[PDB]
Amino acid sequence: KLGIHSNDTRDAWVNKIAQLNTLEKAAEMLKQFRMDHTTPFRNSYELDNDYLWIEAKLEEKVAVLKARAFNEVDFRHKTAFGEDAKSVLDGTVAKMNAAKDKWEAEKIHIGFRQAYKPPIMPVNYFLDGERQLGTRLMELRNLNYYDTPLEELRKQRGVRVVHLQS
Amino acid sequence: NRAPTSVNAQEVHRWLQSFNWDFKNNRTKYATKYKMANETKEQFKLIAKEYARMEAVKDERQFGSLQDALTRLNAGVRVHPKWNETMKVVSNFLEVGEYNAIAATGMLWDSAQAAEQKNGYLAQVLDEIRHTHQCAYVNYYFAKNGQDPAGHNDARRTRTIGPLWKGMKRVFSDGFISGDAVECSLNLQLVGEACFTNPLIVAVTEWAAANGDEITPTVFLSIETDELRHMANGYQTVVSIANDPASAKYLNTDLNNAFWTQQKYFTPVLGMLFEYGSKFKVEPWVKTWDRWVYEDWGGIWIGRLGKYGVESPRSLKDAKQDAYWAHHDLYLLAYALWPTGFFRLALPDQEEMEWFEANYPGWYDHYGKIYEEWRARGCEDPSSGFIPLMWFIENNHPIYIDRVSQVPFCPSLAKGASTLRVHEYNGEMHTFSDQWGERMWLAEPERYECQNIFEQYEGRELSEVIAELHGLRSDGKTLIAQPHVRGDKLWTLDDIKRLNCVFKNPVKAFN
Amino acid sequence: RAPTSVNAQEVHRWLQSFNWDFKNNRTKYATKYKMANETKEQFKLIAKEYARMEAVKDERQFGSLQDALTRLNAGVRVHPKWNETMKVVSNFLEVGEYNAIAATGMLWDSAQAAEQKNGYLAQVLDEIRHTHQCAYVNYYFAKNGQDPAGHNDARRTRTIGPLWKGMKRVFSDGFISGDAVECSLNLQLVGEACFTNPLIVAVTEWAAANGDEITPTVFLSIETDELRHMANGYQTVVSIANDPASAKYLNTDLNNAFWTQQKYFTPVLGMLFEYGSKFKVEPWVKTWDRWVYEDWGGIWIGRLGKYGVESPRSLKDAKQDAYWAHHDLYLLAYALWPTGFFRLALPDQEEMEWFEANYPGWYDHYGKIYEEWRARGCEDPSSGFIPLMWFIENNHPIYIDRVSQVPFCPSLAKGASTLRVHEYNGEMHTFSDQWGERMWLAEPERYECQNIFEQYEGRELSEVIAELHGLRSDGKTLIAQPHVRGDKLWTLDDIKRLNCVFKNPVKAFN
Amino acid sequence: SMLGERRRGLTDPEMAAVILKALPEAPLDGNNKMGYFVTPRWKRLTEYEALTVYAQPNADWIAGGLDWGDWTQKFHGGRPSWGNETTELRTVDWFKHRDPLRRWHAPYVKDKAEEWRYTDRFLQGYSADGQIRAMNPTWRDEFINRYWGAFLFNEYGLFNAHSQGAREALSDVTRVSLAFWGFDKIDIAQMIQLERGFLAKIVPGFDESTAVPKAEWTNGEVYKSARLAVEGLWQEVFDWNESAFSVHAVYDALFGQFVRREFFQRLAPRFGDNLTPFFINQAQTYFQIAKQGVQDLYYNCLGDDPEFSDYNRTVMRNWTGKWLEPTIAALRDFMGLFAKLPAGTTDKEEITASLYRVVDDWIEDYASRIDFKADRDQIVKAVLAGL
Amino acid sequence: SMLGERRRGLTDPEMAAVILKALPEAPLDGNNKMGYFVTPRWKRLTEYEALTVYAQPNADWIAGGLDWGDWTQKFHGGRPSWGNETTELRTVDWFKHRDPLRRWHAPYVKDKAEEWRYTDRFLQGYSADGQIRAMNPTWRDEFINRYWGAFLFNEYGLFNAHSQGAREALSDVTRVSLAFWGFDKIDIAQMIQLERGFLAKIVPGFDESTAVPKAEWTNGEVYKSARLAVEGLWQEVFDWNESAFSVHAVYDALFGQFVRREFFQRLAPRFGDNLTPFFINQAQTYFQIAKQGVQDLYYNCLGDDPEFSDYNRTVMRNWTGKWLEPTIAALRDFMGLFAKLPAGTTDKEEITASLYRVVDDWIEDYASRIDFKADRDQIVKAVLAGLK
Ligand SMILES: [Br-]
Ligand SMILES: [Br-]
Ligand SMILES: [Fe+3]
Ligand SMILES: [Fe+3]
Ligand SMILES: [Fe+3]
Ligand SMILES: [Fe+3]
Repeated sequence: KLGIHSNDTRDAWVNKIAQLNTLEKAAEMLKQFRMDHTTPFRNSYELDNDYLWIEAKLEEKVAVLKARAFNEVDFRHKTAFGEDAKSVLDGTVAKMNAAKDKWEAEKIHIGFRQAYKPPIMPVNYFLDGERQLGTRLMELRNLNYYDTPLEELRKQRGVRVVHLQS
Repeated sequence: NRAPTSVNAQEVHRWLQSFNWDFKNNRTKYATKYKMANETKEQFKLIAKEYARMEAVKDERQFGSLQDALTRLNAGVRVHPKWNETMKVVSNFLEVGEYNAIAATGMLWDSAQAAEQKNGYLAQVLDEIRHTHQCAYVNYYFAKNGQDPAGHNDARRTRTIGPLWKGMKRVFSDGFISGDAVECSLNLQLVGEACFTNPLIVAVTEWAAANGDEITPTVFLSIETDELRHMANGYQTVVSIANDPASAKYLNTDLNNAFWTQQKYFTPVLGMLFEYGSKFKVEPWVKTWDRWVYEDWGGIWIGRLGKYGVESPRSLKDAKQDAYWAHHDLYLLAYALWPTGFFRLALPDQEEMEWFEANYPGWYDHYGKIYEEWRARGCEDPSSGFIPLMWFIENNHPIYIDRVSQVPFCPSLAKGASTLRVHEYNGEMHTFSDQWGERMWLAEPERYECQNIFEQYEGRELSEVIAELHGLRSDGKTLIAQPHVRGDKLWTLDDIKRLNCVFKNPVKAFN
Repeated sequence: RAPTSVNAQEVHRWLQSFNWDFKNNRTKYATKYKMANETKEQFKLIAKEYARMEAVKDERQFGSLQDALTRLNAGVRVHPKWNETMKVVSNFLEVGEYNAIAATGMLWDSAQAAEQKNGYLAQVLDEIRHTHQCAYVNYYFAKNGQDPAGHNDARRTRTIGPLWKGMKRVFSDGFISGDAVECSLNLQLVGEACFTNPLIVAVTEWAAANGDEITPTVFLSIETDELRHMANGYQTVVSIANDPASAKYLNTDLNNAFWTQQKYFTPVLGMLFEYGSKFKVEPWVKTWDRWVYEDWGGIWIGRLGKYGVESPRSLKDAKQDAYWAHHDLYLLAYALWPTGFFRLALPDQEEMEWFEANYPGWYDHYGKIYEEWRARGCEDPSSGFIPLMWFIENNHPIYIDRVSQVPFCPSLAKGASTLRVHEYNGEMHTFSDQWGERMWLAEPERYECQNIFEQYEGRELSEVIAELHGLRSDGKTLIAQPHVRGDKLWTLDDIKRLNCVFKNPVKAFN
Repeated sequence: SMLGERRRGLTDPEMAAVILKALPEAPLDGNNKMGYFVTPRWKRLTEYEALTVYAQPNADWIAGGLDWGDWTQKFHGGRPSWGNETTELRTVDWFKHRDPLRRWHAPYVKDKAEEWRYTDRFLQGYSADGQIRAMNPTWRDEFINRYWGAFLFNEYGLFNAHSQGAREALSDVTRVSLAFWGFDKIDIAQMIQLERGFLAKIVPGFDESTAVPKAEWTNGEVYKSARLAVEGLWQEVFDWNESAFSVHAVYDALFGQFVRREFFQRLAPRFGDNLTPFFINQAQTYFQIAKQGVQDLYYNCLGDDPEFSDYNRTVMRNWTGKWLEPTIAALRDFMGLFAKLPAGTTDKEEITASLYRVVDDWIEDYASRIDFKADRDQIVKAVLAGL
Repeated sequence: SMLGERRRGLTDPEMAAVILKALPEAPLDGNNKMGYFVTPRWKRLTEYEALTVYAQPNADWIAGGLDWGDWTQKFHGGRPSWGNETTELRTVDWFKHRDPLRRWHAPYVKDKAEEWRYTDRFLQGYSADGQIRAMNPTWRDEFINRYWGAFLFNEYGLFNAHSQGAREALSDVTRVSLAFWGFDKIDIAQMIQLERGFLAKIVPGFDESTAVPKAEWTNGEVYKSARLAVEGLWQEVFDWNESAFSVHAVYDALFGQFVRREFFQRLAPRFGDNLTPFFINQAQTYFQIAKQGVQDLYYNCLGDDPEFSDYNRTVMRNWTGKWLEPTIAALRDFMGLFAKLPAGTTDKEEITASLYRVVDDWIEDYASRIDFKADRDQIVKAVLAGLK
């Protein structure tokens, strides 16, 4: 079974997810999944074709478990890990505002998404975070956007130049 | 005084600017490098009630024509086969642009702080909903009254099978809503609409009339009457941020990126639309493009915004140099991959080749002969067991997908751009076709992770992908897509399965 | 608190009770019948729902006209002959729609039951819509067509010609002057049910064949309203079927109404279809038989049998006089072309073959005459020849029936050639059939309409035309023409130079 | 089939070629304006005028007619289809009239259709919003059901008064306006019943039957003189102009405006009834619309006729006096209804204020137009003597 | 020229014949129904559904999407164009929602246009009929101009609360309904100003300037908590569903309905004001129309979701509690307005009864749908404390 919308990888993960019946275990697995399979900094591209769909299924499980374990106030203001959402947002924004360059800034923003994307952090705080973190990242990235020659940019990004044609 | 009195829109609008009030958290919820001025005004002094009336009047005329006279004239049928197919793509792809523009202007409405500027974007929000439903109606009408409903009736799901759809989403979906609100406004309004959409919409109605299609002119001409307000929104976006120090630092960069993004896809796809998607021609794309992008937009329109620090996109020259053969190079690929579409394609006929060669010297020696070869191989015949892809395999001409624009390119065969950059980053391979998109990726890796068709379909047999994504007619056997536009000898799923073509990721050959 | 409202039927349910009894609660119009005050109506409408259903139709219609049709230049790409034909069809129908307003207003006054009044009322409003629709057709062809003259002023230029008089008898006066019931039979039972309803659709058929998409758009919309009028006509008979006066007077008013309507439409409609077009749809003789004989005379009238309604006694007579009627009339219409507000054309070769194929004997009579006139130069202003001169030369008097106003030429006609002339208290009267003769003999004061020869007597042709504004914008060229080409149009001077003077044909019997 | 069997000259290659080949190089007349010969009331000819003026085939012996000769068929006896003998009023041209709102059929049904649909939407919102909860039960079950309902027979009677005029009107412009005045009248009558049918659906024991309100109209005392005047304006007048003038410029302008505006529109709100005013809003919007047309015809055209100015004013002054008395009586009888209201609903100081509004508005819009000298105090006094 | 220069394929003989010759003998597929693959909510697929469902290009990783793969271009940082991360609510399919009134753009502007033109006709009739004469001057210059006028800012704020939703909605059917709910709110705010402008034209000395109503809104007491609630709903809520749900199923359903229906619609008539009720009728019609859509989305589709019913109700119950407190505060401050009225206008019993009507309607139409345990007398007593 190798379909686009339905396949063995997806079925397998649906089972792994059906076995998460505790918020701490499920939330930890979601965060681990994001470190392993999302963003250009993912530990591996083996799940490239299904990680988006699988992540959603894992999110569904974490949300359901969090709503059942948390009282109303914590559901609104605490991350699935028990952290105060506002504190995390403010601390991350502070780190972002102190970022020395665009390279540090991108690590902060991307890392924040991998660690706190919604089922983890309440949506309100998370999107407030997107608002502030994204602003600074762009401000640093778009300044003198074309000054660095491609030859040197490839080096800064740290890609392995496999082939060039012109 | 007991005389008949009332109140009009302008009279209420006079006080709309004062509707917004100050409070600590009264600020946009979206990330942005720019600051839209608090006192920005809007050109059209509309209120909800009057907006609805002026659009209602337009709908009446439009739907009246469609349901009555045009239906009585069998206007849905009496259109050239090639154009009936072209409209499946033009109307549905445009539909997604209209739709995302809804979210796009909702985001700009959120960004604007002056009530009048918010109100201006609001009108566009409602207009793009109207346009979404209008484009939907065109496919709806052709499906119900045309010579071939397949594709017109399910494009929303059958468009997902092909690679041309990916590029459309970049410029007309994601490009409209993902990024700095201002960057989005440039892709949508200052570039998208002002440069391509406004002129394109009228051109389509002319090419449509030429091919016997009076349905599209009826709808698209109505859509066009709304665009003036959107041009004004794009213009006001620039005005609203012009006096902010950030503007001098970032405006031209976002504008240059937006320009390259839009043209990268439309330069080759539109020319493919007009020249290869019609029997009767109206004008050569080469000249049409230079007049639109260079003179009209890149000269006059952009020039008017020079007083706000707006400069001509630095990538304009590269765009022009790459433009000449772009659409010819791409149709070779679209036709070669015909089984992945939701429309029927036809090879240039004898008469057409003369035009191409006449308008593009050197066309025949390259594309002409190739097409002649494919037809000789039996590309139009189901019993041949041949699809142009095979020819690419046999001649070792790999087709790559630009990681950023999603535009397919075959550098070893193109007469236009032949550049190819292949990078490896953290376990993943990436292929680029130009220096502008490469920079975008190098600087913004996490913005461009779109899986291409080869990556997703890798190891899959062609007919399997087609069947899984419902690329079949109601008989459950005949393919929606076809390599010819005739009514007989239509390829079936079995005809493709027998070819046993399997997808492979071209980038894996690199070590 | 569920969302609730009230529809038309829910209010209409109590409409019959709206009327109340009192001394002078009776119709103000003379009539021999009594419409039962318990009579119901088929459609349970109220003003507001009526307005909505018509508004929706208007929307589509005006939408097509203002948009797609105008972009297609539909007002222009129509055969010249049809552009001319619609000047007459739309304007002449317009007066029928207009008088139908007053007629149903009179029937509304006649009906005593609130529902029956409501039925007629819906038609009062429909006929107003049809008046404006026919007006819009001429208005549109005037605005965007190949020849606005006539379309732009038919309301006054139609008064020049004789055919307009006959139209007023069947679509104006016949609709409003007389017993309310007689009027109802002329308008609804006969006019609409037998002719109008079928006519309107056939017109859209001939229009389509000739490139005209404007008329179908408007006329097909008008057609959607007719079911209500058929119902009103039908309910009119049901309303008086129980009154004893019915068994004594109904069938006579019906017969007179039938003869009245067919007398004009049999010749005029066939003329407009076969001679006012290039492309033909169907031979009028075939159409007529199906329409008048089968559908109406048989199927439709048959359903009213239980109410004591019988097929007009003058039916057989009508069928006999019908065969050549329209062919005979066009000769006169063309011979008198300068009195029109439209341009006429003689049959081309293909048409003559079509006429002969469908009407054996056509060429030897009409065909040869037309070729004679054309070779003589009837289409060329420099010839100094107008076909009327040919009638004079060959002693073929043209009379106007005192009752129907229909022109007829007994000595030349291939159809009916009966002629009765009488004198009464110093006035002469010419009749073309026994039915119209009886009508006059019994009701002399109902028919005193002066004919064109009586009014124009002693006047020079170009003088009548000039006085009544039968000219184009240049103030010199005639609106009317003996051909439909764009060159060599006749001018007032081309007519004046001939010195044609009107004479009262009846005085020859003095 | 896909193409159909019928060939159309606009799209069929063969037929279209023939048509195109017969077309002239350019229009055969540059005057593409239908109705160009009509004298514009305003700056430029309006679509309303072009499509309406001169549709009526009158001959020159009917002031304004452009045709000639007698009618082709007349009534047994000799009465003309249309003629000067059907009305006392005279003019230099019956086609002078112009509806200030310029309503031909299309605009007319468009507006009424909008009102119908918004009305349905309103009722759906009102019921869902539970607004009926704040309406006074007695005002609802007694004054709206019985007295407002009874008034539908008044408006219905005024509607019917237009039938003869629909037949006798001497011009297209006048016939169209007349028809629309009467059609709006039955619409109102139907809206009154609509409201009672609406109440029946949302108020359990409410009976929509017209039994009650009808008996009130046919036998009550409150509307007795109202019904008598209506029965007369309708069936006793055989002059289409006296009918239209007397109904809109005398009776309904006085009695009607008082009942609709000064009674139900003014008091209903005090009983938590926003439902009835919703429909009265239409009746008043309609009244004010018709008024502009009534004024243009009888004053701008006839009353100010270049040749029969004095003459017509005399006839209208005569008519004004003739029906002003039956109208005064109607108001008087109606005054009895106040005594039936709950204590504290209103005082004589208020009603007097409303009566003077009706009268002063009348003299302002109608009475002073034909130089009819009416005494506001005497009129108000005669009416006010019915409490 | 008379014929023009451009030749059209439908009517040009030469071109049309070329067209006709290339045509097939019959359609290449008999399924002439666009959207045939969409599961109909009702008996047969509606035009509303065919023209709307699946217009949004979502991939399958966003519940119900038919596409596949990641977006082509995302925000700096990686945020997807649209994603599950923008709302706490979860569902098996974001495309299940259906506006019960089946409103796509054409029907929507059609009805609003009818209301516009009829509004104009009404105003012209109202002015010509001199109905203004019988309106109490104080109610007019004090309550309509200042207090009804200040409410325009409330509606304007609720309109703006919809901006983020217009951008983040996860489906076409929800985006369209959402856009129309917001557009009706800006319309109402503009109708309030329209009335003030109308009054300034027929009432000598009436100032249509918004300075007074705006000062009342921004610095007065009657609307203080109402404004604080609106500022929060609009700008402190970053979850598009929390916003639409809390605005329509909590704040506007309680505060909005009380102000519009139990204060102005209820008292305006007592002061001879048939003018304001004409506009409030529109506002209530709009409220009841939106309610159907709001209920279908949050109750029928999300609250009763076959897989996330329990989860979604827990969250909405949470949001109701979060926003009920500020809503009560808003109503409580508004009670201060009754002391401003002329003596004898209304009394504590009428005020209390009207509060219970709003609260009872709310329990029935909204709270009960997610099992929120609302205590009607507790809510009313908290509000009444605001009576002076
Ligand atoms: Br393949
Ligand atoms: Br003569
Ligand atoms: Fe658009
Ligand atoms: Fe746009
Ligand atoms: Fe008619
Ligand atoms: Fe009729």
